[PDB]
Amino acid sequence: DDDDKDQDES
Amino acid sequence: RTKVFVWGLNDKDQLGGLKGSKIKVPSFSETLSALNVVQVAGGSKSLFAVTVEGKVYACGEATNGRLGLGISSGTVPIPRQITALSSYVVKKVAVHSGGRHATALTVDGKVFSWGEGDDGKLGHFSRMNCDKPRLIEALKTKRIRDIACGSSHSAALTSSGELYTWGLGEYGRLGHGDNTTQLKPKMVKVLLGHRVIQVACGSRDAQTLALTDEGLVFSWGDGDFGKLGRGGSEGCNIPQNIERLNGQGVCQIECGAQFSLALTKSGVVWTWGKGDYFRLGHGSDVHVRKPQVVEGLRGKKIVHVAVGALHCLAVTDSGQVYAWGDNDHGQQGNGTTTVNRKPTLVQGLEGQKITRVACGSSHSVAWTT
Repeated sequence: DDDDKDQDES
Repeated sequence: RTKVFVWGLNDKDQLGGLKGSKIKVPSFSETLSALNVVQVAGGSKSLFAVTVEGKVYACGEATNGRLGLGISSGTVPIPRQITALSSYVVKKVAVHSGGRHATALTVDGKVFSWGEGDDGKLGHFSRMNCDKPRLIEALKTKRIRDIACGSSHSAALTSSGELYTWGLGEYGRLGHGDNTTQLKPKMVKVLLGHRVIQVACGSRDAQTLALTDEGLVFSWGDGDFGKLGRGGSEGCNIPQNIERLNGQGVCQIECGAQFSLALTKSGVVWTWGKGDYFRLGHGSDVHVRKPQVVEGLRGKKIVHVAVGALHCLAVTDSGQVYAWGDNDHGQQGNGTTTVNRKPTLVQGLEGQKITRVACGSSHSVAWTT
């Protein structure tokens, strides 16, 4: 996984 | 009246008042359009707005004090004024797309910082967080004309063209000839004799870029993926000239996550660095270790650019917005979550003469003037 990708926490 | 449009990730309400978590089409922001903004800036799941009045508004994730609103744990779903700055006229907020601290520059040259304090990047001689903006005392006798923040370090430049950096020293990003962390602003002595007019700072194992009034671009810091633009992957802790860009008339420099971007006065965009997820705009996801023109914008005069973590926005002189890169959260504005491998026209903005763009970590902004 790319360390600079946000996860969608919704 | 300035109309503001937002899209991308909105899980912490970083878009300032929209329903849904993945806004895939630029959407009119009623809250931000009402402020009369001169600048919108995006951080890690955060949005800041500087108004013509000189006030600053913030929304999004509040963790680590990154919004400067005197809190450090929840979200701020509607843009709220940073009332700690209400006695000042702010001209600009600096924040990295992957950052949790920011700085604000007033019209009279004062610099304030807030947010995560780790590695000294706030500049107050400590590693302490600041939940509210605090004046950087070390710069008080200096007339700052510009500011930039990375994820782990910060920078400021004087009207005379001196560059100061502070924060995490690791991998040479501060440019002082060693890897030592600096808890207070420190002048970059190597660049004395050049008038530095712009600086950009990266994230994680980060690079730094600087621009002189002769159009020279310098880079230093971490070398991974070629984001220093001199080939290969070797880092350095001393500013070095990116020879490829000499004579090109570069007028704007930016650092995304592990990559670098320049815009020229003639409207040409150059990118280099880590290629994963198509953040560079060249149509493939390979790394690019020396600056390369974004061919997909050839013949379109670009007048402003912005970078997020893994995406870029570029505005033409006719007010059209192009995006490229990752799209897990809709931040390309193409109505889907499909990556844009090459620059692609953003939907929903026709008849809106966009003059400026901004990005945060996974979100996007366009506004008119």
